[PDB]
Amino acid sequence: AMKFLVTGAAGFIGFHIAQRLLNEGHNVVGIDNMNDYYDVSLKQARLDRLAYPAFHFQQLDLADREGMAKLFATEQFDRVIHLAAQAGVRLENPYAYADANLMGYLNILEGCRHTKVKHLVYASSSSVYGLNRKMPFSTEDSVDHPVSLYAATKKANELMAHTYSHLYGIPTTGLRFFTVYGPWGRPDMALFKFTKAMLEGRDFTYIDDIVEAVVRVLDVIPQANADWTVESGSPATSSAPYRVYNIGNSSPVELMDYITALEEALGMTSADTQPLYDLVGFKPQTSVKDGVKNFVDWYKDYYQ
Amino acid sequence: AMKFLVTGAAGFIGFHIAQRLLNEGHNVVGIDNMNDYYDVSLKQARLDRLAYPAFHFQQLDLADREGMAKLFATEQFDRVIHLAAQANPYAYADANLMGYLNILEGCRHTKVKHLVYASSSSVYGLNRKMPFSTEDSVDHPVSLYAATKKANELMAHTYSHLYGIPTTGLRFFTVYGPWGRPDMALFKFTKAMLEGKSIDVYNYGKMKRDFTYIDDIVEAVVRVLDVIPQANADWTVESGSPATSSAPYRVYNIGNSSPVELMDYITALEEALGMEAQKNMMPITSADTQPLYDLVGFKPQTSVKDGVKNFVDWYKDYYQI
Ligand SMILES: NC(=O)c1ccc[n+]([C@@H]2O[C@H](COP(=O)([O-])OP(=O)(O)OC[C@H]3O[C@@H](n4cnc5c(N)ncnc54)[C@H](O)[C@@H]3O)[C@@H](O)[C@H]2O)c1
Ligand SMILES: NC(=O)c1ccc[n+]([C@@H]2O[C@H](COP(=O)([O-])OP(=O)(O)OC[C@H]3O[C@@H](n4cnc5c(N)ncnc54)[C@H](O)[C@@H]3O)[C@@H](O)[C@H]2O)c1
Ligand SMILES: [Cl-]
Repeated sequence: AMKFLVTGAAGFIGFHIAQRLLNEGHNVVGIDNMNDYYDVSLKQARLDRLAYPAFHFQQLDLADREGMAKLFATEQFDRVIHLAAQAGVRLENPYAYADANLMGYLNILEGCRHTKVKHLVYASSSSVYGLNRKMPFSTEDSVDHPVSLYAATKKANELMAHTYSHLYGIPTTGLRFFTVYGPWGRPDMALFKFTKAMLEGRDFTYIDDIVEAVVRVLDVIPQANADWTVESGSPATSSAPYRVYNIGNSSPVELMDYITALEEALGMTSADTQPLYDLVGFKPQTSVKDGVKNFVDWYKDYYQ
Repeated sequence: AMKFLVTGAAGFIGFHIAQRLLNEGHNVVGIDNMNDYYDVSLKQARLDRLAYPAFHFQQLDLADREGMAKLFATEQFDRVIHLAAQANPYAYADANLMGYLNILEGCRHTKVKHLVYASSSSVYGLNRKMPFSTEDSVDHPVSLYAATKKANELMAHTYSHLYGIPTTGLRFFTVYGPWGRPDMALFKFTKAMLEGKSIDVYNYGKMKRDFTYIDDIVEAVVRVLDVIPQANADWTVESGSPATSSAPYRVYNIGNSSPVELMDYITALEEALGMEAQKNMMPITSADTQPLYDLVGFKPQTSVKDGVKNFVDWYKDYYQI
């Protein structure tokens, strides 16, 4: 079987990707540092649901140079899906972003270089669009004006990916994420905060739709293009085997619809995502009603 | 008096910037980790020539978070000229990514009034349209060094935007002159010549390298340090460039438009050293500096003829040739 590394495997998206890859018969190695940015017991709960014979978990920090080098050298991964990062756009704790998103990403790249990983798929962010105002945001647009350190680190990942694709031939695909929600979600994002505070005192994609797109992209390996030039190409293409795509749900939905969906279930800025829907022949088809219902059902089940 | 931090102060460019600032009457703190990428005795020799009462040196690594914080906290700098960098992939990350964040944090928390920092022409990457302009996209780097320099520009943009720290990045091409670095420019050729090593020569020696004499770089940088970028509510991405912003953020090319080709430098060195260089012929570019001309009202004045003579005068004396 193929051997995949899923980083951030105890996290929201990593858990779902690892779970899907395991259900498809692959060998999966998961790593996560189980940091306390949010409830570590939630991460542990996710990690407990990945107990499969073909799943191996290693608590490892991305910034651990020797540890990371050893992991790559020993496992000889076929592909890597890199999701571990310090997320959240919203100034306090800059060193966490440098550690995880800059140094940590270079260690991923070094691992891929030394062991000739066949495809590295990694998480970028819509925040790279920064001060841009021309809508819908497109990967053909310049992304030079980030307004958060988090965004700057994600663009730096794309630049580093380009460098490694060009020098070493490692195929890379960066995915610019918008807002993801669903069961086993993040405590620090809106949908969860609301549900919790509500019980006490935008571009949204349901997690299953994200998983489906990422697993298809993992199988589409970028190839070199000797005819590509900067002057007639894009910041998301290259002569190197390098690609960047927006991932999301191009649907007109303001924040109030989801707020209304919560109250219904509890009883009390645009983006061009067409290049990805084409490449993999899939488009998100989960309705806000079903999505929030799945979240609340999970929320109530898990927390009560 | 004003107090400046010069990082990389025992290095080539940093030494010259610190020396000039001291000669203008300013207070300067120089830092360097004295690494052995090239001869540490040369770095110490530069540091010896910065012995002035208004100069203080601290051996400090850019990646030492607590050490960097202590430096900024105790000194309360008015301005910073950041030149220290690796130019081992982990060295680039340490010095050029984490180290740059320590600089930005220091500037943020102590309200430094202007941060000038070294970028590089390598950010132009796969670009082919000449001349290279700061209006051009710089999304396709071909080296980790280049990617880290573009990352510095991105990080500078975010700090200028969020905290109002004025930042000016300078995309250097090639610099040469007295107290230069042994691995580059005229020093590289001179060393090769005196050791009987062959110099690789591309495109019949007609490659137009962008070489600027150190004194011309120093004059420009010291003028730039005094031009503080301002916020601009009229700027938009759609009508702007990767080197401008609504934030007090600017990036400029710094270099020499002279049409002198590589062979002009080699021939001049041969004459100055009184010998002929061994050459290996390899079987079978320009930059726009108008924005810095409109900004500081100064262009490079040193000819190749004089620059080469200046270099050789330094080299012979320092190495007791
Ligand atoms: N969920 C979203 O809406 C969203 C939006 C934009 C971008 N992203 C990106 O997608 C990826 C996954 O996000 P998520 O929502 O699952 O976040 P998450 O925080 O739930 O998952 C990330 C996991 O990475 C791990 N991690 C962080 N730093 C680490 C380090 N230094 N070493 C090892 N492990 C480390 C964390 O412990 C966590 O479990 C991230 O790169 C994030 O930037 C997500
Ligand atoms: N010389 C050129 O032609 C040229 C061209 C393009 C860019 N630059 C840039 O200009 C800057 C100055 O370069 P230079 O040519 O004077 O090089 P240099 O190597 O002579 O000087 C740099 C100094 O930085 C110090 N340093 C490196 N890493 C450090 C760390 N982690 N902590 C503390 N000190 C550290 C070194 O010890 C060195 O003395 C660099 O940022 C470089 O990328 C120079
Ligand atoms: Cl030189």
